[PDB]
Amino acid sequence: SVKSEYAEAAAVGQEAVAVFNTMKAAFQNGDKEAVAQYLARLASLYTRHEELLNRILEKARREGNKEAVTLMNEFTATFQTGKSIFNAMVAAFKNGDDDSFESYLQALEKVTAKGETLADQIAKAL
Ligand SMILES: O=C(O)c1cc2ccccc2o1
Repeated sequence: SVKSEYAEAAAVGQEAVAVFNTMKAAFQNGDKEAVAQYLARLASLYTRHEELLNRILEKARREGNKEAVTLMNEFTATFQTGKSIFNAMVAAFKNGDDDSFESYLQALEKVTAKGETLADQIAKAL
């Protein structure tokens, strides 16, 4: 069901949370080789999460589930904010700009924490 597809998508999201926090520790410790690998892992996880979210939104639309579509449109918009900040973080790492990397890292944490009540609302709505 779309609800079980959302729980699978939520688990991929939690995997990125786990990898992100390990990456933050590696960045603080200066282990740039680890950071590079974690950033590649995160890019793959976010790409997967995005695709799963789009399929869920499209299914909710085909089902006529207006409330779930509304929430998923809001949630996918916030997802793109996080993705843009993530991409900027990756660029800051490539460029060696640790100040910008720190900035974007905190921003990605706040954007993600803000979107959590909505994430839970969607599970109930589908
Ligand atoms: O739900 C997600 O795909 C997600 C959450 C998150 C938090 C920090 C960095 C990357 C992230 O991806």
